[PDB]
This record gives sequence, C-alpha cells and structure tokens, in this order.
Amino acid sequence: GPGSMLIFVKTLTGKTITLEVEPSDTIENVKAKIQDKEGIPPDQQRLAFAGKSLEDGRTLSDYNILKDSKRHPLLRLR
Amino acid sequence: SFVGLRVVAKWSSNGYFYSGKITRDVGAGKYKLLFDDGYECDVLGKDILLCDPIPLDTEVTALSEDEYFSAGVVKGHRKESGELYYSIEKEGQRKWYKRMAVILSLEQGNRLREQYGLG
Repeated sequence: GPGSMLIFVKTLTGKTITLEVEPSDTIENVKAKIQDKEGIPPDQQRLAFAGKSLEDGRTLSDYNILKDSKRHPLLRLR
Repeated sequence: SFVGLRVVAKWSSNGYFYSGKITRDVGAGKYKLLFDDGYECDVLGKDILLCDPIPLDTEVTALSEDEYFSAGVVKGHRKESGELYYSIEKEGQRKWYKRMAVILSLEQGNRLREQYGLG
C-alpha cells in the first residue's frame, strides 16, 4: 500500500501498462494484478526483466529489481 | 485534420502519454490512435498532445538500456531512415533513445497541455 512502487509491463499486443507493487509482492501476485487490470490470465503470463525469467515464489526484491522511486522497471510478457 | 498527425497520448485518467499517430476522428470527442508499439485504441481528445517532436528542455520519462524508465530532459533530436531519436540527459549524461522509448508521466504531459493540447 503506502510503500508501493511503480512498474511498467509490456504486453504481447505492444501496450504498456503500469502497476503499483509491494517490494514483497510475489511474481504470482504481479500476474494476478496484470489479470485484474488487463484481463490476461496468469496461465498465459511469463514475465521477464532484462531478459531473465521471473520465477513463481520470488519477489522483485529477490531479483534486486526495485530501486528508489525515481527508476521504474519495465517487465515484459513473453 | 488531426488524422495522420503524430501525437503523444494517454488512455487513462492518471496514465502516461505514449507516442503514436491519430488514424481517425471518431464519435463522442474521441480519436482512434495507433501507438508506435502497435497498440490501437480510442482516446479522449483531452488526452492528446499534438507535439512532434517533443521540444528541447522538456522533462520526459525514457527507457534506458538497463530496462528502467526514469526522468530526463530532451536535449536534441535526430531523424535517420524515417525514425526519430531523442538525445535525453539523465544525471548529467546524454544518450540517444528511440521515439517509442520516450513517454510522459501525467505531470510531465500536463506541463505541455497549454501549448500543445488538442482542442
């Protein structure tokens, strides 16, 4: 909630969406947020950051992706 | 008359503005927009900035090589093979970005509305 961070997600259609995520959110939770906003079922979603796959069970922080509030990662669906 | 023009446009109340082109003036104060990344949707006229290219010293958000968006300032542009590149400075350093890598936050785009808003 209060300490959430902005991320971007590029979908297969070329649309980029934003999400607010907790440093602690799991990848599954990120996929649920993408479903909730954009309608893509989690079973279709495979997320990557900078060419590396994001595993179910990890947070973005488990990948050292979230920085300060100045820099916002772009995740990509593949 | 706006058909065919390059613009930067958002599709949500608090969203970011993305580069694209108007392909049609449609009903109810909306315009069909083809975004440069291939997304097409109808957008409200109030959410369109008719600025092409984004002017010097505009504060923008740009996608760096490391796959982070962050703020920068436009310092130049280059047209090569029909494509536009922006020179944007971040933390004192300039790099070149494709047009489609340069977006505007709500605040950044609101700064441009008085001069470049449609309508």
